Amino acid sequence: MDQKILSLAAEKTADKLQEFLQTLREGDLTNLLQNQAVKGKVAGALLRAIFKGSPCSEEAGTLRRRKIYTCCIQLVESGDLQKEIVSEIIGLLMLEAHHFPGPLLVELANEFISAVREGSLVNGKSLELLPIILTALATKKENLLSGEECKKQLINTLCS
Amino acid sequence: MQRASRLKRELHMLATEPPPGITCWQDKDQMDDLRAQILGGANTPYEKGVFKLEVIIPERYPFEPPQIRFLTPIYHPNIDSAGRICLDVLKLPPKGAWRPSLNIATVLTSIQLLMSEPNPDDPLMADISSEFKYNKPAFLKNARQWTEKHARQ
Repeated sequence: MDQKILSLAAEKTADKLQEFLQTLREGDLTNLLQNQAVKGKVAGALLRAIFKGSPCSEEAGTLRRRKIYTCCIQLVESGDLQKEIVSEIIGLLMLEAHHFPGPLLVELANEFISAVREGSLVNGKSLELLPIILTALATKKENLLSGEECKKQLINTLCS
Repeated sequence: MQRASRLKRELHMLATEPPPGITCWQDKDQMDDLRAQILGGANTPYEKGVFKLEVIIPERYPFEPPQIRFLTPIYHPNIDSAGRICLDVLKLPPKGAWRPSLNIATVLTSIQLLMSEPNPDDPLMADISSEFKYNKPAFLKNARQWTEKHARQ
């Protein structure tokens, strides 16, 4: 069920994709885990369409962006998937951690805190996003506590 | 001196037992440096291409690696618009992996290996290393068109 997002991301941006995000609504857990289990190159042009469709200028792209990542961080850890698609997926999380507003990245970093406390971190490729978000937090010098203050408490919670 | 004793086995060994898809002869223009032909790796966009390389042997060779460029234009992540190669065994330790346990053939094999398998973690061309990764067919299209204008005949 991927090929009705590839004919949407080819024509225009945020006129037919944004309407597909609110019409599907059912779950992006069965639309990635099984769509990689058939063809891994179908789990990398789907994310290069979902992220193009869900820009951070509106709220029904940012909670889509905040839902697609928490499941995409969970599946690279949980699953025992091929090492050419973990390099592809972590090569889309890195290429898209640049233009985030404040209070979503501290919550994603809290998910990362939760992963480091207990959760079975079978691969350290999930912690590859922890560098770039601590950069992108620091560059936003505005009260979301400013960027650097949130970063220092974040590093304190990582360390402790 | 040592240059002569290596090059002697190597020139002779590249006329008698060169690696598959590969040849290397003492250049007819340049009777000091070596001309290689690496024939485009199977199931890569370089299929139907004959890629000429100049292998410059340094003076203190075999204490220094060979110095190789793609003289046939090549559309590739680890090869730029002037034929410069991102290769570990083209540099010395610790940045590189040349040592005397190797020879011109083992590296020219590692070159046909890199033509088939570009490394996206040593990009000379970020446009091609990205295209290779994120739009494989556009890289493979452009590299195959590349192979039809420059590596063809």
